[PDB]
Amino acid sequence: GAMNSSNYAELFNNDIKLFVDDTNVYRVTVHKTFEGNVATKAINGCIFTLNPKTGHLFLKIIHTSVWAGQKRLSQLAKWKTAEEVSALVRSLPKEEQPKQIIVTRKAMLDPLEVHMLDFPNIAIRPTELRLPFSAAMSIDKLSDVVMKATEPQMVLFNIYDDWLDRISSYTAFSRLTLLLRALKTNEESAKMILLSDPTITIKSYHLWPSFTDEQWITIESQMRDLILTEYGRKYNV
Amino acid sequence: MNTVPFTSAPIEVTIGIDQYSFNVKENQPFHGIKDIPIGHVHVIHFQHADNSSMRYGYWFDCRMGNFYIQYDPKDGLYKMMEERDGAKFENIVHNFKERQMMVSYPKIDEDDTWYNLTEFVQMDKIRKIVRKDENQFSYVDSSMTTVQENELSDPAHSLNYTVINFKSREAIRPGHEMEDFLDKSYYLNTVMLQGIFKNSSNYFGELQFAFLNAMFFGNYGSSLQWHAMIELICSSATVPKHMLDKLDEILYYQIKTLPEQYSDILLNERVWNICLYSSFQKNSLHNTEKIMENKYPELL
Repeated sequence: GAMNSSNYAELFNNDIKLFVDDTNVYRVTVHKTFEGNVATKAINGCIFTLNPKTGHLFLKIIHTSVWAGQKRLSQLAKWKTAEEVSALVRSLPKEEQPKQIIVTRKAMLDPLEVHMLDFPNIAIRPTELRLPFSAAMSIDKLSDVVMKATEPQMVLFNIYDDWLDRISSYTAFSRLTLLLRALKTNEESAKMILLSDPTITIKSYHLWPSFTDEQWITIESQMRDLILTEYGRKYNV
Repeated sequence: MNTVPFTSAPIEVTIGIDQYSFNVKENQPFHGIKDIPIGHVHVIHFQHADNSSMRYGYWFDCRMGNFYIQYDPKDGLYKMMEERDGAKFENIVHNFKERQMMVSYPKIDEDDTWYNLTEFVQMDKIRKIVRKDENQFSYVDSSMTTVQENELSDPAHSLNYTVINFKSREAIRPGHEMEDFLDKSYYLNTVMLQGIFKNSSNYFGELQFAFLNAMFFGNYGSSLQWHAMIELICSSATVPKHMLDKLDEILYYQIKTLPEQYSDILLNERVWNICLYSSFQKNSLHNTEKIMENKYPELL
């Protein structure tokens, strides 16, 4: 049924699976109108669809035009998500199609199940994990492509850069969730940690800095420290 | 007025005839039920004093032949049977009536309870949900499974209810996923009413029959069918005005008749709250909503 820490290594077996996060699909800024009422203005969004074994990210950009003249947008956003994931699966050759799709929010279960009625052999699953995929838009290059899009667009990334050349997907995923957890708890502190030594650069074809193995331990150490402090402050403990 | 005579009552049993019920003692001189109104279906049902498990019974229409009950000491139940010899039957019944060995179907004249619960129920449609085409009457019991239950085990001894599944290619038009899931009008009107049921009467017929099998036999699969057929209408934005007004009356009488002490197991919290408070039809079931609020305010 649901995915948790008791069946965690399942993510890195050889059954093709995808995580779908819909937390950045429908994005708004809230502002005051001239008459002093409140209004939303939609900004570009994205579906975060990640193969946790390979690091392949299918970033579907959600252009604000998709909301034009629509009602109940938070509800449409889940159905638009399910529609795009489904279109994505149908676009893949059969041997590349996922055997499971894990949604980060339980409200995506019924939309995706209905859009995938054609694929009874693809299991649609929730998770009890609290994954920080919401922080995807704290990654500069992903935020950049979303905010510049003038039309609907699908951009493919490897969210692990070249890490799997040196580490397993269990470790690459653990580094990713640590990075995104930090970015989610204090974007500014996390971002300072990642770019503080301007001798370490991000390659044109990568998302993250080109850290040596020892530099990654230090960085990883600093992200944990950041997460722990913020937690003490939050809860005064 | 029709009569269902009994050969004898060899085991102590609670006998139901529609909404009525009588206790008969082991070997009590009991020879059946007279003054059964013609023009309606009826159900005659049984719960043995020794096994309050396996409530069972017989849907029948007195216009379709001469029917009697005989205890089978091999299979251990009261069996419905047809007497084709008209004169033997007339003669059998007259002896038992003269000896006053028969209970009277105790209809109150003002009381339209049974008509209101069976208005759309047709014996010929029951014989297609319960397939035993060699009998004019249909056996149902507590443990019989539905065809839809058997999909997720004996196909002969099942309730062939119309399969309703809100997450099915049948119920969802490709490219109308969100629309058809949040508003089932197309599943209700085109697929179910126009395509399968042909009219609202046959839809209400199965609905009323599912409810009565739930109530009289505690048939779990029937209870699921009854709720499914309610939910399909409550979750449709577009329903003919006459269907809604009639559904409100149907459910009012079903809720009125439910034993007070059975609301916990026969009523699905989520379906009723949806219908009465959340769904498109929340303002459309005035009678049903008033009786549900005054009689089962806990559930909601």
